[PDB]
Amino acid sequence: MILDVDYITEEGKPVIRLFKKENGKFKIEHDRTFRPYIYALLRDDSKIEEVKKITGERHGKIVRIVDVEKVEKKFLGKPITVWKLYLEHPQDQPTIREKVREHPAVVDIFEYDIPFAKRYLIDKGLIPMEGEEELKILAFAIATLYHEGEEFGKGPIIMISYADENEAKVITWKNIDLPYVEVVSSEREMIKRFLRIIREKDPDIIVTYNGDSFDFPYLAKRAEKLGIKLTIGRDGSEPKMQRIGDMTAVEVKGRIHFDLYHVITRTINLPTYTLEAVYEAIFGKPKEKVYADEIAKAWESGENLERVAKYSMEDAKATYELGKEFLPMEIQLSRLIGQPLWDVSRSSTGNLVEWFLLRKAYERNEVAPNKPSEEEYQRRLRESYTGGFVKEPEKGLWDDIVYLDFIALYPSIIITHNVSPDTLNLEGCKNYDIAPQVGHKFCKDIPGFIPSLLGHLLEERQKIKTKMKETQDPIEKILLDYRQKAIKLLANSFYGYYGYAKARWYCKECAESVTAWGRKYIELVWKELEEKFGFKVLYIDTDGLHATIPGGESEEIKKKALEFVKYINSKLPGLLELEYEGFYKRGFFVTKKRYAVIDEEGKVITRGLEIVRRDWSEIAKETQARVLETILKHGDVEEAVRIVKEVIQKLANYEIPPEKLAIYEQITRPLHEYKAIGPHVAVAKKLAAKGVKIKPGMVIGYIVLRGDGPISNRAILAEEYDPYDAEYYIENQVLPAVLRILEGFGYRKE
DNA sequence: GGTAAGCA
DNA sequence: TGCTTACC
Repeated sequence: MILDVDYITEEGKPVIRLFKKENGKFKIEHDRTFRPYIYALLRDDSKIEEVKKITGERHGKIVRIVDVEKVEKKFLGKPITVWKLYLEHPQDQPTIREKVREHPAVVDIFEYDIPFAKRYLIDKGLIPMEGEEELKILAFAIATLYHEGEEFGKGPIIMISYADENEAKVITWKNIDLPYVEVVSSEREMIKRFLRIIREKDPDIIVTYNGDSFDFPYLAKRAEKLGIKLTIGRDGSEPKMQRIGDMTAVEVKGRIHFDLYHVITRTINLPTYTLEAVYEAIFGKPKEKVYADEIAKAWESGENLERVAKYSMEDAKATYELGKEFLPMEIQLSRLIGQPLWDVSRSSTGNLVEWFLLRKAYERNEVAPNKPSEEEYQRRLRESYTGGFVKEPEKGLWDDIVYLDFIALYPSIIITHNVSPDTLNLEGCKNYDIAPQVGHKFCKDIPGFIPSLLGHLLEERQKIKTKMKETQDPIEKILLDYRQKAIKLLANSFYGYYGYAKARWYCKECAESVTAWGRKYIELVWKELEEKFGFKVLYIDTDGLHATIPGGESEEIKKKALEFVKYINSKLPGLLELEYEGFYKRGFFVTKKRYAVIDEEGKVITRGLEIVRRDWSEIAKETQARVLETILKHGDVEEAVRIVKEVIQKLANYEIPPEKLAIYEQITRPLHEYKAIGPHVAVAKKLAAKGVKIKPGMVIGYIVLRGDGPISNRAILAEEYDPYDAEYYIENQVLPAVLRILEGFGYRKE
């Protein structure tokens, strides 16, 4: 199977290399046959003989168009005649493009800034991570002797742990007596053993957690000072930093660096994204953290290292397990998109759709629209449309509730109303559907580019689901499940893609119309659910409704609910389908986007309320959860008021622990660009004053300390407490939190 | 990707 | 307001 691709300049000409892995043997495969090119649309096709002779320059030398062919393609469905300008080297494309645009007989030019190795994959129709191959995986993590004032790198690497399917060890240079620890002469020899372990194991994939930003760049700094070449690549080569977005990733030749941190952040939505937090949130069992302050003492003392070694071992072990679970999802995306895992694993869903289209656009002989210009991109940002409909809830406590939602609303709208730029407002098209409220016409004679592709996706997904039901072997059952999950992720990325400012196939009018149809079909079911079935729709948000027959018998509300979806689906066009999602014994609707329901088994789904927020104290979440609990389960509002008043005294007596006092707030900008200082900013601003590495995306916790003055300067880091203002955590957190529910019951501050 | 509730 | 985070 193909693991990666690249090119190298062999005496001025470009050579594609395919890093394969076939039946156990890893083998590089070269190719010199492939030619870089671009497209040029001419006003006068006779003026080709002039354009053929255009010439640029690069690093002193003179550059020209090696060849030219007249090809007929399509553009947004319509047939187009375009000339294919072949060059010699892919880095000639920037200079030639410029000079060809200037020409008056050239209208525009397309597919010019597509990386050369990616052309190869698309054009040759090759797909990474195909076929049956047992890839060797190896996770690893390091440990640094950090002091609070020290720069990045000055501290020695203390440990390097690595994990595997068979074993999981640690490598250090102090004397730790454990079966998994490996004692070594020095830092120098630690790094050396690591490199040997990598050569011995020979991993097809190297897994890490935060490798791109921390693990690898730290190694590099140390290996520089110790004069050691990090021979990690199969080419014998070192890890190379390669920019992909504004982000700077890390690359290893012949192997696949797989940083989990990127994939994780976009898959789930946890409070904090430390390795410890993520591990528990996936599997269940715990994993503690030993801080850099605690380890530095353990290094000087040299007696506490029994546990620090245990910590490092678990990081590698963790990373491997996490890695092992998140990989098949990511390798299936790579297989579906048709790009190397390394990129996919660091690629936004927007981009994933982009590349998916580019490939399919080739397969259909369609010329890809160009990226937006700087002005267009900016003019696209200052442009919007209305989104989903959200009903003001019928507030209060309600019995016997039902949830009904659409199966893949937006995909079904797209597919069945043929929504795409290549069908928008076509001239003299026979049949079309009009967009509600916004009035965009969509031709339905020939199925549009994107709609057509969603069809194939959902059809295949639909084929897998029926295959899973009917399959016997429980191995393929799991692999099927991953394919089907990947197609889902891609399938639901199209609506967002349409309004993505950097999108080649950006189509605001498409996005607007999908939304438009959404509201129509939801408001239909709404009016139809009450006026013809007697239900009372309590709340709505885009995709689904809550309903009930106020006072009615449980089993009747269910019986009629099933009947309503059986009737309404007959009224809905194409793929637009509604379903019976589930039943909830009670439900409490506070505001829009904020409510709680409780199933027949006793579990409570809380959405939007402080319970699931980061920027609220866990004492406020815990208290509020018990207030909800004691209202949803049964009317014990008497002890409910005692539950919260019991917490006021414990919070007053300083009897409540730390962590339950921590408030988390992400830093979304550079500290310089902040125009208004908050509490989480003032903490991270004074940390950076002591040389600490505060970057965007970093979620810090601030506990408020008892004093008097500004709320921001009184907040100290939550990671290290002071062995807090009781007025804040009561009157500005727990009380407001609990009030949100009890407000409807009429309670004041009591 | 738009809709929406909150804190000083 | 500036700001943050959740919802679909």
